Amino acid sequence: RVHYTVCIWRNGKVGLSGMAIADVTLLSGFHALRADLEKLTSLSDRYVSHFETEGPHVLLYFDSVPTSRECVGFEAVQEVPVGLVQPASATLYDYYNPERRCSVFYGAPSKSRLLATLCSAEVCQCAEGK
Amino acid sequence: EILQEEDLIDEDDIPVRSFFPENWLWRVETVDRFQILTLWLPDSLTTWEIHGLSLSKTKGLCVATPVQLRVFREFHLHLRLPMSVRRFEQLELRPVLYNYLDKNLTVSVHVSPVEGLCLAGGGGLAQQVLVPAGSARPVAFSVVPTAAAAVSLKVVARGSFEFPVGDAVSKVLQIEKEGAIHREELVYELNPRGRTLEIPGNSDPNMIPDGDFNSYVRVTASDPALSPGGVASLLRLPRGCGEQTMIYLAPTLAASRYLDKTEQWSTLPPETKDHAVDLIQKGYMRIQQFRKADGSYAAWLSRDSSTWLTAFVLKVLSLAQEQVGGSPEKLQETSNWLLSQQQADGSFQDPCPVLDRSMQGGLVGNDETVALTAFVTIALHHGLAVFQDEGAEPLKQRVEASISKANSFLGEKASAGLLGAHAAAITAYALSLTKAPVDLLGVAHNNLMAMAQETGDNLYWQAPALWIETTAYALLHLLLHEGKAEMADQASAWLTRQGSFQGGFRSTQDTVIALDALSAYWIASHTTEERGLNVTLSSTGRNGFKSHALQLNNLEEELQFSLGSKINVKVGGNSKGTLKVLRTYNVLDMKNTTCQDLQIEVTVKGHVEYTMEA
Amino acid sequence: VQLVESGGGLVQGSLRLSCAASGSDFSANAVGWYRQAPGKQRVVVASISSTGNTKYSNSVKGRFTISRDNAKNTVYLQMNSLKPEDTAVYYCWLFRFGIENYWGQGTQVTVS
Amino acid sequence: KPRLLLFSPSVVHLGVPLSVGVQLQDVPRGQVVKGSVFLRNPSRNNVPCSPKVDFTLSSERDFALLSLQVPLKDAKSCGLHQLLRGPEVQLVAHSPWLKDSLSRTTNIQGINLLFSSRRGHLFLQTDQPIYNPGQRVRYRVFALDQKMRPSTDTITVMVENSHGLRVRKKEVYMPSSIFQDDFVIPDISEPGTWKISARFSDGLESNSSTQFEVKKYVLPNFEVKITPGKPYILTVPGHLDEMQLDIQARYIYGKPVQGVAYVRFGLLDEDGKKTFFRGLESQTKLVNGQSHISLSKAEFQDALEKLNMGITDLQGLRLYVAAAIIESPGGEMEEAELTSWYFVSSPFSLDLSKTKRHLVPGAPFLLQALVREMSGSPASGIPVKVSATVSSPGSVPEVQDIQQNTDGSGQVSIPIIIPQTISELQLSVSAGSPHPAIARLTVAAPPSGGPGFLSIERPDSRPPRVGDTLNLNLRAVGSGATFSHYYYMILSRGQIVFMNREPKRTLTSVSVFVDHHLAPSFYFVAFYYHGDHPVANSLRVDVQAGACEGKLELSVDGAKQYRNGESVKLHLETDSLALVALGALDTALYAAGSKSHKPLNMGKVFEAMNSYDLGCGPGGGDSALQVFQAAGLAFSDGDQWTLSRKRLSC
Ligand SMILES: *[C@@H]1O[C@H](CO)[C@@H](O)[C@H](O)[C@H]1NC(C)=O
Ligand SMILES: *[C@@H]1O[C@H](CO)[C@@H](O)[C@H](O)[C@H]1NC(C)=O
Ligand SMILES: *[C@@H]1O[C@H](CO)[C@@H](O)[C@H](O)[C@H]1NC(C)=O
Ligand SMILES: *[C@@H]1O[C@H](CO)[C@@H](O)[C@H](O)[C@H]1NC(C)=O
Repeated sequence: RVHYTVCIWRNGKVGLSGMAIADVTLLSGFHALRADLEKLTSLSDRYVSHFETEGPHVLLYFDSVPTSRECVGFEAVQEVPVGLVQPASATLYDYYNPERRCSVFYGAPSKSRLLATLCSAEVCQCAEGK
Repeated sequence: EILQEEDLIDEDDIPVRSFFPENWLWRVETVDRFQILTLWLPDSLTTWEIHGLSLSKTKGLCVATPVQLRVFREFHLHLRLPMSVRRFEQLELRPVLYNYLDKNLTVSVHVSPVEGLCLAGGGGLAQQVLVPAGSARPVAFSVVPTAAAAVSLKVVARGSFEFPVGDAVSKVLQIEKEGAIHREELVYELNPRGRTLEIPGNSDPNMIPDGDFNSYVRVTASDPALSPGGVASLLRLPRGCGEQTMIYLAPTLAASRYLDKTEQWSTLPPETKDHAVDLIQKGYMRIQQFRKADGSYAAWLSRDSSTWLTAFVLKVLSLAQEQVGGSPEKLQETSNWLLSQQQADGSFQDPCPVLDRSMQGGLVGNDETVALTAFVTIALHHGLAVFQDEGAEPLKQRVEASISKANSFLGEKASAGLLGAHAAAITAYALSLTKAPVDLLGVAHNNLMAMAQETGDNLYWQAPALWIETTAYALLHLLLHEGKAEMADQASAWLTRQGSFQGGFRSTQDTVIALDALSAYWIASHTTEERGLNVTLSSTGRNGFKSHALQLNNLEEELQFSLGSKINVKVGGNSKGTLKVLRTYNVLDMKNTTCQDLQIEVTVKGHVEYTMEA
Repeated sequence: VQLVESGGGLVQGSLRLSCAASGSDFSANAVGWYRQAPGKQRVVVASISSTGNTKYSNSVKGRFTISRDNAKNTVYLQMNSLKPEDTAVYYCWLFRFGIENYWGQGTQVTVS
Repeated sequence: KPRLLLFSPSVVHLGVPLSVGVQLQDVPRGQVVKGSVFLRNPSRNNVPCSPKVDFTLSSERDFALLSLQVPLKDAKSCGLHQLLRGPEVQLVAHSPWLKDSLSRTTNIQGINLLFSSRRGHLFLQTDQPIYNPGQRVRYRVFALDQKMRPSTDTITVMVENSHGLRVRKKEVYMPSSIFQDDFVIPDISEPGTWKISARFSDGLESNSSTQFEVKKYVLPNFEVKITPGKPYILTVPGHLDEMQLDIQARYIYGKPVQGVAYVRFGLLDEDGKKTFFRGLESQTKLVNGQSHISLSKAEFQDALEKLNMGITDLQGLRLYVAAAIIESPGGEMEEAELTSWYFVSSPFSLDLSKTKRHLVPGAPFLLQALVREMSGSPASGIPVKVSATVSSPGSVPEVQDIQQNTDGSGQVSIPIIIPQTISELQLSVSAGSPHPAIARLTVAAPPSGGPGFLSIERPDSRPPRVGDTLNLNLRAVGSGATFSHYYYMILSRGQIVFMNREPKRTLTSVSVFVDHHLAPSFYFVAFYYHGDHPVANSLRVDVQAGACEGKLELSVDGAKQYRNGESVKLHLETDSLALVALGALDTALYAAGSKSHKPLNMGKVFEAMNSYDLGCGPGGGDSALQVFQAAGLAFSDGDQWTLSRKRLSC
């Protein structure tokens, strides 16, 4: 049992003129609990008008994305232990122009958002090991 | 919530799907009314659309109905790589497992530890996944491409022994060179002064030294009559005396040749063309039997010869010689006879004037000697072509000597000034046609310009027979004198207007000359050159010296050229176009990795189980 | 493809318990055996990969060996030190192309 | 007063034989006429442009169809390429009989013809419909002569850049009739549409092209298609049909996608500017790859009121529908667009492109109309009403109303009766019940006082299949029976492929066998002479699909759902020795962003063969010359000829 918190905001004033379709991807081996996800759409001030989750994938449709940091969270469940540690991904699209994506990498609570890579000016090497 | 301690099918056992052609069965083969050819289906799960064309010598083309071949695997692994990946940047792979079987599968997905890629665990760490029947389960894999050119990463998904199903996919991700892509468009111009130009070699600092350097050249070429009814009506069968026959034959020959050069024979029925030819043949014989012993061509055999009509007939017959199988030696004799009549100073006598002066055009008047001298030279020059290349050598040289003497004499008369418009017009045409000396030609040209007239747009020199004929002679002179420049176009326009009136070209001297001028003008305007613009580029690069060419005789052309330093250009040809060389190279470009307009932030809080940890 | 197996019978023990495959490119495809004890579901007992890398179920790992030979297109599951809970009906498992699974009639073995 | 009559298609293609027809008229029955026909350009002193061919037609067999060869070398020698004022060549008939017996001004009689170097058929095939920069392009071109048999002439293939800039040119002489070549798109090429053009070397305007698109794409995994309930939406006042559409997403291999479909609506004007709706977005899960999405009338008009567009303003606007299906838990998305869905005031759309103009008094004017459903296949069982109003000069305009239903192929043949001496005709045809799709036209009667007319009547009025024999009824109208025969000829692909005569009788029926030479259509020009003037009336006859005679039948071992790497057995069945040119294409490419243009098939092949047809219109003509012109013929009977065509197209 884990708690998620996905948040959305925009600079605005150009480029979007629309809503968003969150595409947060859960950590490997998870699946968002249906009950906690449904109650988001039942509130009078529901943040997300429509949702759909299957397995590690959650599709949240945000009717309005403001310049403030308004956001919602849900809960997930564990069905199989995560074999290896890595940062998952979350994507936010534009309803009227899904090309305007926004990819962000989020890690586990005690992990980092990026793989350990010691990079110099011209070349880089990674220290993924024990 | 349990693991598997190596109770999964062997990694090497499962076949690997690596051949993914978007188009495979490309071949042309012969069939003897029946053939079966075995095929090896590529390792891609789609619906192939097999189609064919039959090209047989007897039957012909016969397209065939496509055969919708469908290849599909119950449990497979779909790895969709991104179009572009930048090195040393976090990359997210999501190979989804599609389980279309009627069973639940627990499978282990791991990326083989290909060198040049840094996996999350640094190697082949398994990620157990439960795929329920008829469902897809993504298995995210975060990798950072540290390689230089490309890496072949294979994702292996080996299932459990409860139902031993597995599949592996091998793909190569193309890691583009560090730095963005830049375009340097260097526009230019081309012309026949300002011929050679050199494009400076690139010296930008942002260019990455080790990388690609592609240059492309893009050259663009950038390219920018009288009624057939009246002229056709001029075709009349000659009849009458030796003079009246030429009244009806000279217009007939001019009208036939005008349409021949103007290519207006299509408008009229084909019967008319041969009718015109037959009339010319009849007229040629009709006047040929009026010839005296020495090629005099007098109105009557008893009456004395007239040099005017002999020159007129020689001009007419010489032009008609092309389409009529005439006898050149008779014309040679006539030219010899004309040379006899020349006076001491280069003029011509015409001892016996023609019976009717109405056909003389603008000749009757105060000045006649200069008109005849120029008129005969025009006729004499036209007789040069009929002279046979073999034999009769002395006769020609005598002609060039006399015509030069006439050309010289015309020079003093024209230079003396106070010559009439008709005399000046013929003199200018005579000198220009016969290649008179430049100084005499130059003065004659500008003298005629002085007598020129301009009353409005497309007006120059209804109208009297003299004005119409004089304008025609001037137009012929202008067209042959340094081509046409804003005056032949304007001058000839008046001639067409004057000829479009009902029963235009009242006389015959104007009719033959006017139709000669307009035909010359028409052929001059409706003509185009090659307009070639071939340019050669040469440069001394690292590889050495290289050259290229781009012929643009017709369109636009683009060409790959391997020149990495300052280049040279060699433009040629009258045509003017546009050349623009574009160079592309990788620059040192940096930007936000973060989102600029739409931003999403997600965080996770809680306890997450693990199997292998540092 | 038809799978034929035999050699199962009551024993005090070791059984050759060989299985033969009806051709169809027996080599270059994984093969193995499945244990189906009464009541519980069918489970893996031992298998041999195409390359020869053998795998055994951890429950009875290292006791009885598995041998595959291509000379006569057959497999063996030579038993040894039989345990009284080993009574089950075994099946001959073939695995070709990586997605196709086949199983034979299945011979039952008894222990004393 | 005999006549020698010269017939020939109005355009002569250099390098292919030219069909010429010579036929006598009113011969004393005791004299045989001999002569020769050849091409000559008067611009170069009547230098012949083709070898002379003699006909020697006699009175017992006057009609004589003879072919002229026009080699390229002869054209060059006679100077046809040096002309300045357009292409124009003269075809003449030389026969001493003309001058000596008929006492003509000259023993020559000819017709002015246009000429063009266009010849043969070139078909270009590319490896894939769409490419992405850096990939190798494999293209092959098939060379075919006029008769559709493989040719072995030299061709030049030039590839053009997205901007129209040539980037390749290969003059290749090819004996196999197939030329396979490839090149590599530059790695920096911007997205755009390229073009591969091929032409015969000797010919200059005999080109043929195939376009392929260059675009940066990644091969899609599944296909999404939006199918509206009806391709049309009624916008008549009061009634506005509900707008419901279905969305289907299916994996390329066949299984149904399981995701979520996000749909947005909007309006398009003629140019393409979009006016998106707000608050009308509909998102729904795909159940078995299906999602029935509809707009209630109440909310649609509310959006219109919000945009203040108004119902009346929906003249020719298109209702945009864009989906952004996202398969879950896959994560990828594909999008479909539905630009082609209009607001219309009627479901049907009459087409009157087959009803011939130039009615002939005294015979039943045949009305042909194609009732094609708005943006869809032709429909059947749609009553169509026509009200013809014959305008008699000497009385009140009579009005005739006749009703008929569509036969079943979408075509209706309604014969109306027209009396003699009619000034003109006005008829309005409207198919629909309710909401008629009205269409009207007026056909003026021929000038009075001329020779009687010829009425070509087809009893069947259906497109015959190859191998059939359609019967045509010829009948003189309002003229004496002085003539004793009906002369007719058949034109196909701009060539007189049949010439004959039929004796006059009470019911004159001519049986025309429709073979492969007559496809996809042919004309039928028949004429009779009322003593001195000619009378003629053409008739354009279509032909059915007529599958290729080659009979190539690609086939596989049924449908066994082949796995990857399995050995399929492709069966090739052909009726003779042939060069089968195969290509297997991934249907995912069609899904990938593109115009979804059709590949090579019989639609393009038959269009290619019929591209040479010279006639225009459904036939018929005010005078004999006009009908000969319309059918694509050049005519000259000495005292009455046909003017040269102004252009290669009508
Ligand atoms: C797979 O799991 C689902 C989860 O509810 C279950 O309903 C189904 O029965 C399972 N498959 C089989 C073959 O039992
Ligand atoms: C083009 O090449 C030709 C030779 O083929 C030559 O005239 C010159 O080098 C270039 N310019 C022109 C106008 O032809
Ligand atoms: C990214 O853009 C933001 C503007 O929202 C700016 O503050 C920030 O400096 C940028 N990141 C850079 C320049 O690395
Ligand atoms: C041949 O080229 C001309 C001009 O280059 C063009 O107008 C014509 O359409 C081309 N032919 C075909 C069949 O496209």
